Amino acid sequence: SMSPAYLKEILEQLLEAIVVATNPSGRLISELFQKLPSKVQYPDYYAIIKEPIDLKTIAQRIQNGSYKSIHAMAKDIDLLAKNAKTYNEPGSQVFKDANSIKKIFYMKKAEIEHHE
Ligand SMILES: Cc1cccc([C@@H]2NC(=O)c3c(Cl)cccc3N2)c1
Ligand SMILES: [Zn+2]
Ligand SMILES: [Zn+2]
Repeated sequence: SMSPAYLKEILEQLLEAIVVATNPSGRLISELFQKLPSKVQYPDYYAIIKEPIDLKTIAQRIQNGSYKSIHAMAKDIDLLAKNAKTYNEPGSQVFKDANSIKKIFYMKKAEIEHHE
């Protein structure tokens, strides 16, 4: 039974792993996922994506204590990737970066949860 304070530290470590991850070229794969697109300049996004989310919102939820489990933030990471893979075309760099973010999150989650 983790305390809220313990859980927060785990969630912060998971988010940290996402936001420091770089491609082989050195670019932060999280760059384009920090902030949702403008409703004014990208109105189609909000017609297509039913539950928009970004990394700033996930970070806010960590700070708010909105997540009561690692699973809950995992599901928000899944949603982040699913939205990018719905809106942006397959083979787009945003599409691949979305899968990479998921890949990094679950690898770090396993490292944390299984280390002994
Ligand atoms: C118009 C356009 C062009 C290039 C990239 C995006 C990108 N697509 C996302 O789905 C996304 C997610 Cl999930 C979270 C935060 C910002 C995002 N914008 C949007
Ligand atoms: Zn396990
Ligand atoms: Zn250990």
